[PDB]
Amino acid sequence: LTFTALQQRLDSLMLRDRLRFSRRLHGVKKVKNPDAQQAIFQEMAKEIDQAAGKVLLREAARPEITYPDNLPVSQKKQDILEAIRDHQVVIVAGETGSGKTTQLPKICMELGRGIKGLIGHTQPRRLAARTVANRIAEELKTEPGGCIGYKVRFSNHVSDNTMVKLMTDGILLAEIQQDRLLMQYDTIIIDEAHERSLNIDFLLGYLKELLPRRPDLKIIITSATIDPERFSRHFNNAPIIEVSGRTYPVEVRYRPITERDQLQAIFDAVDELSQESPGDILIFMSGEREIRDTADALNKLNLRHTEILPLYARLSNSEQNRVFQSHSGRRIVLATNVAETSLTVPGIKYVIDPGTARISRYSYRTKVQRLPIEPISQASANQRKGRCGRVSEGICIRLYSEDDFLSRPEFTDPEILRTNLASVILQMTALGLGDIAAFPFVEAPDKRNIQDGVRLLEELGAITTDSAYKLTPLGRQLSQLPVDPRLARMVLEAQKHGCVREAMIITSALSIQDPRERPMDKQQASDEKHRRFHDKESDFLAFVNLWNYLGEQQKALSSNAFRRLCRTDYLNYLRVREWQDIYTQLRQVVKELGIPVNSEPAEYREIHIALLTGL
Amino acid sequence: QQKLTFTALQQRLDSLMLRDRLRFSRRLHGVKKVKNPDAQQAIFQEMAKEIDQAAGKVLLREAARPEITYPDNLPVSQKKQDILEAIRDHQVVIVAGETGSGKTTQLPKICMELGRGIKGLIGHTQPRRLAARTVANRIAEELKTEPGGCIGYKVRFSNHVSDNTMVKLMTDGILLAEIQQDRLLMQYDTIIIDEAHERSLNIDFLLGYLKELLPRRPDLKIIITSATIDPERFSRHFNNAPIIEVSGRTYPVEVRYRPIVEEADDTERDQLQAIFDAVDELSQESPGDILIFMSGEREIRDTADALNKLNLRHTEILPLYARLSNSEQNRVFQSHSGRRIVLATNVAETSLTVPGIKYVIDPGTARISRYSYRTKVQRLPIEPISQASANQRKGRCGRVSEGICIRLYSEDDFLSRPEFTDPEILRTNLASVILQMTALGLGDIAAFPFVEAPDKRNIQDGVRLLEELGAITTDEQASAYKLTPLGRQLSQLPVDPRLARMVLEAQKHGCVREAMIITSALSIQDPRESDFLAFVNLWNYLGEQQKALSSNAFRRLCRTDYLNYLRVREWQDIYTQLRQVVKELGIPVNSEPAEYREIHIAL
DNA sequence: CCCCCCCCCCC
DNA sequence: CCCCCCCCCC
Ligand SMILES: Nc1ncnc2c1ncn2[C@@H]1O[C@H](COP(=O)(O)OP(=O)(O)O)[C@@H](O)[C@H]1O
Ligand SMILES: Nc1ncnc2c1ncn2[C@@H]1O[C@H](COP(=O)(O)OP(=O)(O)O)[C@@H](O)[C@H]1O
Ligand SMILES: [Mg+2]
Ligand SMILES: [Mg+2]
Repeated sequence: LTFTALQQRLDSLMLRDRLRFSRRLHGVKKVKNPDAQQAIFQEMAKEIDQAAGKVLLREAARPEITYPDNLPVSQKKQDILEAIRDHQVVIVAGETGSGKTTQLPKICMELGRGIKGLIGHTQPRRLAARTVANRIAEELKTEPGGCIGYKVRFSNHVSDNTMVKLMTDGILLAEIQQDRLLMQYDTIIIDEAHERSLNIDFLLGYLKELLPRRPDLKIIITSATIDPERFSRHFNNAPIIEVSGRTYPVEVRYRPITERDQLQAIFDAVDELSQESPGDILIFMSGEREIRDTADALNKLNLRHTEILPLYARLSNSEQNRVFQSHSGRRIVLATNVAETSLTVPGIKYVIDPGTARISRYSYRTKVQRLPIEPISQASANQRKGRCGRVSEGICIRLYSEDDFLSRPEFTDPEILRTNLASVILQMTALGLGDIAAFPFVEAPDKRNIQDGVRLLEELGAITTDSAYKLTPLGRQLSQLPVDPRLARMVLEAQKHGCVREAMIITSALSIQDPRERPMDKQQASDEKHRRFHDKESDFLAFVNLWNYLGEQQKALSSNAFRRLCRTDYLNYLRVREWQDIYTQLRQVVKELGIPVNSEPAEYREIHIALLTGL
Repeated sequence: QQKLTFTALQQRLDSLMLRDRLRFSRRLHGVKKVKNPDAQQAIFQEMAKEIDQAAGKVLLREAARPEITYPDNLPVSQKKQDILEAIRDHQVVIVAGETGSGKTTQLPKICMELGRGIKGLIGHTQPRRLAARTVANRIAEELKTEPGGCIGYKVRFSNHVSDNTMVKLMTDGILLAEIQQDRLLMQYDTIIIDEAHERSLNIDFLLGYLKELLPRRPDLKIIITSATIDPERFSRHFNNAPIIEVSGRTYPVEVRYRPIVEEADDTERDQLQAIFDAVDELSQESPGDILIFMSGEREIRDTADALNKLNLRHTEILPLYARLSNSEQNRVFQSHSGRRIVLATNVAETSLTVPGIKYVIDPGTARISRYSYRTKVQRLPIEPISQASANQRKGRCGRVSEGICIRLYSEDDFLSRPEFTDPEILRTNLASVILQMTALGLGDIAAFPFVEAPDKRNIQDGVRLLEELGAITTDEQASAYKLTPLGRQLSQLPVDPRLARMVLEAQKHGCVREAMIITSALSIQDPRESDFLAFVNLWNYLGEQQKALSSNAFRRLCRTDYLNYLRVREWQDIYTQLRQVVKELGIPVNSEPAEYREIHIAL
């Protein structure tokens, strides 16, 4: 055998099984003569035979590929297939429900990819990674973990036959450290890319950097039809395949805006839509507790021939399946913005859009990364509207004016432009992504804030530069707390004083806009109402007192009597619920990390010492 | 800033986790070979900063150490100081006691109270992944902590751990898989081998490797936890390690022998009527729940169906299935008004603690893996349990006095049984054993420190079959056997090696369904290559007729035929468990029957 | 200027 | 014949 017969048979082997051999033959031409590297040429070919056997095993295990006929991606798959075949990067943009997420991996398989390497397929959320993987496996009549596997936090079903591997973008970023060239994959699908989270942008930057060193790798950026040109120019003017099928125009009804109920507008819209022809209603909510209160309210009403279905992140597998079951009458679906573009709620014809969303945004006033509930962008509101366009005569009720909509900015800020650089640097450092200033971002953060973010991380003990940024074990712990680094540092210090509960209450409060209102009209009853929670020692302790006051009285009152209590005590109902959501999410993360949380409230003595760590 | 030395830096390694201490120690050993003292100093100055960094991981873990409490009612809780002192002062301890003592849930706490679990993890093995997850959830609950925190678990497909995990529940197979990336098991300062009396290949492999390992791991402590079945064998293995017997008071159980009268003349009705007669006999006794042992889940379903047709007064029939919901999985520990009859397999013999059981009914059988020399196949027959097992089943109604275990066989039948179950190592074909050791890197089978070595006359035969199948290959000086890609795929199939090769070959041709049909039929006794087609066609016919008529009407069909419904049921049972294993390995199975003679080329 | 591998493996 | 240190690499 010659050097060419062994080099060219590697192109049949797996990607990982071609690296250890192709640059392995170069060692054979080095020790300075043959007749010992002519018998090694014969014996390393035995290993090349056994390698190609696993390729044939994977081929023998590939299922027959089928597609639902009713999906635009199914109908248009030939154009998509030729675009993927002929370009290293393709932007696939299409209306929600076109079949991008469930059919794109199949098209990659039909094209022959996924044998010599895996087709990695990222999602923003673990629930979507798992749910998508079950669905494709089922469409192909396979078991999850066979041809279609998945890898999320706490759950990893990827066998030796797996060709498509669903995962969260977070999961894919964490694998770079161990596999700098991502050699496990021949194809990578970045899905829901229009969310422009830090994770997505981290992947888009890293992949663009990686491409020159991976001529065999193919990239498919999959997203809603929202300024996809930006993805295109980033990947050196990669083609954009717009895969939207037929969509019908949607009627937009504007329903803008002392004892009026907070949810009264939603009740009105619900009753109005109930008078329309059959079709389910999708209601966009700002969070889980808002969805809970709204489901409880709508049930109290006993809407005739109407069933209420709240989409919680904590929904069991039994509940998630009822979303796609046939149902008798009219169904009202309550969801956060996950069903905006990511989820595909079936049977939807009418939408109620309060117009707000929880979004991560750094406050220069408070010096804190926060989660303001602010009006959504036009592009975001148009996605919510678009969910009615699957059929004709869809109705979208917007709980705001037309002037308001026209005024709102066109697009949503990508997370990279609304996050303090300390958080960004910490994640990059934790992921081994390199120096923030040389990273090929799609859109770069403000370079003038890099030094401030580096100093903060040092002052917090998160990194070691006294050049060569390294995480400290404390820093590794901060990077896993999804709140502002300064606030998270305080939480980590509270565990040494047995007041993590209070640290999380205070952190939660500081991560939102002040729930204590003070309108122009009264300006005195609001002040006297909130003075019931002043603490002589610190402004922060007022939040703990207000927190304990709120907890006791959601127990003494019903869900409806509570909302009256909020406007009775000049408290923002939505912000209170958000305060409760964030604390719950934070408490679950903290406890999963083994950080001790005090059961009984720790007195205001040890809370002082722990507070004086942040700044 | 100032001069550092080997002595100073080495003294700081002891503030570190054993992993870090080992690494830095070997890094310092290298610096002893550096001829340039300036270079040594520079390395020291750098290494000292990293030691400072690494020592912080210990402080974070200490900050997460939970407060330890013990249920007052448990014998292990009541003897915790004696247990704690034995663990402290010995490198290996054998903790043996009746089921329900609190060995599984309280031992990991005891190690944490000793101070272990910080510089290394307390690994805790189980034979079943469900047990590993369930125990970790339980201890975490008892400690008022979230699973994945200080108490975590790692099983196939589900890893709930964190940087602060101190106790790590896992299957013994998970621990064995970790050996080839950590030969010293430096992740752990403590390893608890639970249910050790089951004497599976996995357990014996761990006991063998642990015994080899201990001289290289003076900072490691081992706790062998088992039922009270010949624990002196474990003691002798680990150089006469002390045995701490943690049972509470012993409450003798009354044994009634009720050999099955062949009154109906039907083997399946005759057994059901024996269970009915046992249930009657027991309901004439003081209040108490009944635990009926079964050999499979198909048997549980049929027997539970039968007992319900009886219209029993104020009695609930609770079947225990492996795939039970976490809702139905909870009710077994909850209060009930009347009498409850619980049907379970031998998972309820020693591993599980079904509460409130005063009476036991024991048919005396279980599925056991045993290599048949006649057929040259590793079979999974139902066979009479050992005396040790039947006493374990009897023990499960001895929580208080006046327990009654009814044995559906005679005393002579009981005495004819062997004193102990054969350990798996002594009833498994050597080809499977050698394959499994080679996949794990456990070394030559003739030098492995087995608790009980297999008969070495079979070793060369096993190597031959594994060479013929293409699972292994010998190399440079015929000193170590090495695995091939095919053999690794064979390592993952819990069936006979020759049958396993067939399953993989069926994957090429889309007839893994048929390969499983043949495989499960060969691992049992028939209800009756051209012979294998009879297996498939019988299977297909039975499946169709099973969906055609009711469950009751289907039993009438088997008896109006030269077919035994019991063997049919065990065939379907084995197949189902086989299909579950195949699916978890990502091997595709055809839905429709493979077309004719598509299997010929696969045999 | 320290640590470890193959028949994809480590101090 | 083939690679590595922030526990990495043909
Ligand atoms: N798990 C599921 N069960 C039933 N139907 C589903 C499931 N997932 C997706 N679908 C349906 O398949 C269609 C395609 O959805 P998807 O592939 O997510 O499209 P896109 O990613 O373009 O929004 C949708 O209309 C949806 O209703
Ligand atoms: N999952 C569980 N739910 C509720 N109680 C349990 C659970 N597991 C164990 N227990 C209680 O703890 C006791 C101790 O059981 P265990 O620690 O498994 O003892 P052993 O391992 O010695 O059989 C049991 O008898 C039971 O009362
Ligand atoms: Mg999608
Ligand atoms: Mg136990």
